[PDB]
Amino acid sequence: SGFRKMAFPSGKVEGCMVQVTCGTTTLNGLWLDDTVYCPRHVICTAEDMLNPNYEDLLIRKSNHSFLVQAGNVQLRVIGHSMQNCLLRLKVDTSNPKTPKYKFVRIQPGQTFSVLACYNGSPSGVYQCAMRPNHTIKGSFLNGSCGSVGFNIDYDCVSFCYMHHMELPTGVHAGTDLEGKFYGPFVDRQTAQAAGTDTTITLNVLAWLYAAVINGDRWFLNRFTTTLNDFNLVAMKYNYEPLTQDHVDILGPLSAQTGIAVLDMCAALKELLQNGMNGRTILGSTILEDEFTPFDVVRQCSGVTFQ
Amino acid sequence: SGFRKMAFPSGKVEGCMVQVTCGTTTLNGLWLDDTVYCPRHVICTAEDMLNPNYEDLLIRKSNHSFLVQAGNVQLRVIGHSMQNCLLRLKVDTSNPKTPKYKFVRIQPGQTFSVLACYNGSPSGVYQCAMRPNHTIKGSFLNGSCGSVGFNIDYDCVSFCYMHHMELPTGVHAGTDLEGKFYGPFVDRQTAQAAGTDTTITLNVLAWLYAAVINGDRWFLNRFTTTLNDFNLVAMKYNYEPLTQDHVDILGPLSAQTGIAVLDMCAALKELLQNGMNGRTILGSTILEDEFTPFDVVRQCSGVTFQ
Ligand SMILES: *[C@](O)(C(=O)NCc1ccccc1)[C@H](C[C@@H]1CCNC1=O)NC(=O)[C@H](CC1CC1)NC(=O)/C=C/c1ccccc1
Ligand SMILES: *[C@](O)(C(=O)NCc1ccccc1)[C@H](C[C@@H]1CCNC1=O)NC(=O)[C@H](CC1CC1)NC(=O)/C=C/c1ccccc1
Repeated sequence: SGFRKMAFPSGKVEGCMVQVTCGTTTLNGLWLDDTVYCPRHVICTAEDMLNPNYEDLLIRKSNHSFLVQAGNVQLRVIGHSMQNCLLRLKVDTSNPKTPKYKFVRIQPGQTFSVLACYNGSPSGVYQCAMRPNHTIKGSFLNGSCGSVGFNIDYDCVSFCYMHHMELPTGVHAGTDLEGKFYGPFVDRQTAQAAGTDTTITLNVLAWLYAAVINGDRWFLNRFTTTLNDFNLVAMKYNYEPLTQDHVDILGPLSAQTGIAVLDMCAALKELLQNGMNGRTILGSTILEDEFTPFDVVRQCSGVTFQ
Repeated sequence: SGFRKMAFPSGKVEGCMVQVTCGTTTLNGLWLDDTVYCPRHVICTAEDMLNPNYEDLLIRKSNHSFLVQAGNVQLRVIGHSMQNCLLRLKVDTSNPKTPKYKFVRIQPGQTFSVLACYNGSPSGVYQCAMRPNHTIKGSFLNGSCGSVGFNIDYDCVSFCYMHHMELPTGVHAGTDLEGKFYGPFVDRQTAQAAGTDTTITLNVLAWLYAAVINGDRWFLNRFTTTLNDFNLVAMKYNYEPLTQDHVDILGPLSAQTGIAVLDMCAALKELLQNGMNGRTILGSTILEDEFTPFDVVRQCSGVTFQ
């Protein structure tokens, strides 16, 4: 038993991190087969950043404008193109540690593990959720650009995030592995603000099911609710509206616990209206929204402590 | 910026996990050079566990009583001995992925990363602290025995924990890599209870320094306190007494922020006495005690957001 924000084991990703330098700018890149992926702003200098024209800035570089280092070893660049907000650098050597992989664009509310990296050297690993406002609450310092997010399913690594920027509120923004930003953000050193955020309702509910699987029932009640009545309370507490598709996703957890979804919604509504009255759930005093239903099934026992 | 419970990158440890089977019992083991380490209860059957005599149970096995699997590959055992609560199995092949390593016994209040493992296959990674009562708040299911805890410093892995049991309250207990238990616990399927726990004072203070490094000052105040006056309030809130050595450990953080330790103690005392008044610190509504001063220096910027 127990319940923790767990990340995926990071080994397969560690063996793909490199350093990419252009001029005075060093950041991290990702070496799969004979391509290295990195944020396109590696080509920029201080001056360029308020208002860069990347097409203009890039045509002025050659292959040898880029230095790629994998550990001790210099990799020779032999090709370069820009794909949305990344560069793809062709190199002379195929990464022998390339895992089986794919690139996915993850959806708001989904979770992934981040491998924080500095100078191509992995520093730490942690789990986070893509927020509804398309940011992540990471932990990232100067040098972290190019750090990747990922999920692992059955020895296949699904890359989903590359790091690019920190916003004024201290949260983080970046792209998928085709270089398309998550959210309305752009890679310029300008003023941009996160949109207003909301609590991820589906995940809160999934975590309450986890608390029940792990043997705690205190917050349950004898009521039920309709969706719609649930949703009027949700809006007032800045929770995402729940939908029938979300109700259906909770099926498996519902069956493992014998608690119908709308019954767990009445439980949630009562917690939003009355507080937790100094009690905890899975050790927390707050309602947690950074575990998906999938995260719950993966970590919790397949048998309820009834 | 940002602040997260971060674990060490897990790659070096992943390449050392194996499966160890004896009779009907399968659990995980740790393969360094030509030794495999595992919990000694792998030799036990259901029957044996209420009251095992391991010396008696072990003399009745041979080398071939043990099956070791590294991925697809069977490793041949050629030697066996018991060291406290572990077995050391000599094998015919030296692990080619053996990292640079050491074995340490960690102290109460220190932190490490756990690589949760099932059937020799790594499943997840998370950070936790050795509690003052010598337990950890892990997340561990059937099959997790043999999962290891570790720290990484400068490409050297310091193993410090191997997993053995879950207590009735849902927290976890095990040994260092010489097989000595943390705490008063024994490897028998009997009734044992965690001793009463306390909050780790030094870590709470270190995390308040992190909140200041990251630019938040709201909880500060104009007071100071003596140690002793601090400690009378500590005892009443089930906090560990603070000592002069702990005050000295906080030196570097104190200097980076310009906040004297006893001034941060007055801040803490005021938070214990008055609450947080619906406010948060580093995103939390609770006082966090699972970051050491070292964890703070490692993750936070070396320059304060003043
Ligand atoms: C990455 O570019 C990065 O790490 N680059 C390498 C590097 C940077 C600085 C010194 C040495 C090496 C930056 C990562 C940021 C920095 C702080 N934490 C992070 O996550 N990214 C940026 O600096 C980024 C570049 C922009 C093109 C996209 N800009 C910002 O993060 C801007 C922040 C900002 C601007 C204005 C007001 C408030 C915040
Ligand atoms: C490990 O032994 C383990 O994983 N073994 C492999 C295995 C076990 C069961 C099925 C299939 C494979 C156990 C890990 C525990 C199980 C639940 N979560 C864990 O952390 N450890 C034990 O079962 C352990 C063995 C004892 C010799 C030390 N016992 C306990 O954990 C006992 C718990 C208990 C007993 C009585 C009351 C309440 C709790």
